[PDB]
Amino acid sequence: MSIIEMRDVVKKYDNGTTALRGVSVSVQPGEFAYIVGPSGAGKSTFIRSLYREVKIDKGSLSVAGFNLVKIKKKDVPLLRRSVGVVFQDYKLLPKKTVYENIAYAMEVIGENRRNIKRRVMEVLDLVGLKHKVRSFPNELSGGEQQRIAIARAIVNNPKVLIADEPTGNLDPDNSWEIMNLLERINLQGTTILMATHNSQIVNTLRHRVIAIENGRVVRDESKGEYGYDD
Ligand SMILES: Nc1ncnc2c1ncn2[C@@H]1O[C@H](COP(=O)(O)OP(=O)(O)O)[C@@H](O)[C@H]1O
Repeated sequence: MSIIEMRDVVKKYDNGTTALRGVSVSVQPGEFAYIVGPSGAGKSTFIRSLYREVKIDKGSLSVAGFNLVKIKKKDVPLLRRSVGVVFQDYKLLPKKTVYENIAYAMEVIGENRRNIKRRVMEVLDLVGLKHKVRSFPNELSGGEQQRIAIARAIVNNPKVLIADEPTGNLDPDNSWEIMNLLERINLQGTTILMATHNSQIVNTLRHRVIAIENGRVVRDESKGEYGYDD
């Protein structure tokens, strides 16, 4: 049974722009999917519908178990606990150390403080930054900051992880390091949806590719090629 089920979804913004124009996508638990397509296609609108920042107008949508057509306002935080998000402009808390940043991601969802030390150190092992446990974000490279943003996003073991252009401002070597981390997270079972314009990553680290244009899925292929010139 699917962890994300989108059927005939429509989203039209108030200025009349139909950003999702009948979108159907079914993602099984543990899948890794790239979301690709030209600027303005609807990738961000698609991503943001998955954590209920965007409300759909028509269609059905279930994410991480939750029916997003029916979900009550007060329960959106429960959906958010199950959906880790690496914002394209993810900003760490500048006056918190790496440890405090990751720990806060647990405290803020109500986790027991008793669970924090073990989990934070486990995720620092995962991302390979145990030695930066006391660093502040400004002391880290861009690639290190992104790895800590990913650590924050997965700290509560969400069912789904969404990453909006996680390598978009990283050089090739750092981009591959972020991809190695996301791949290891996926092998642990976490479902990953990643919006991206990096054809080399998509064409080399082959996964499912969902291409969106003008609000429509135009291609949905296993181990897919990138398919665009930009
Ligand atoms: N907040 C908004 N209000 C109105 N129109 C929007 C808004 N966000 C996006 N759009 C429009 O919806 C379409 C899809 O945008 P977006 O989802 O950001 O695409 P992408 O992420 O692929 O660049 C575009 O025509 C865009 O201008």
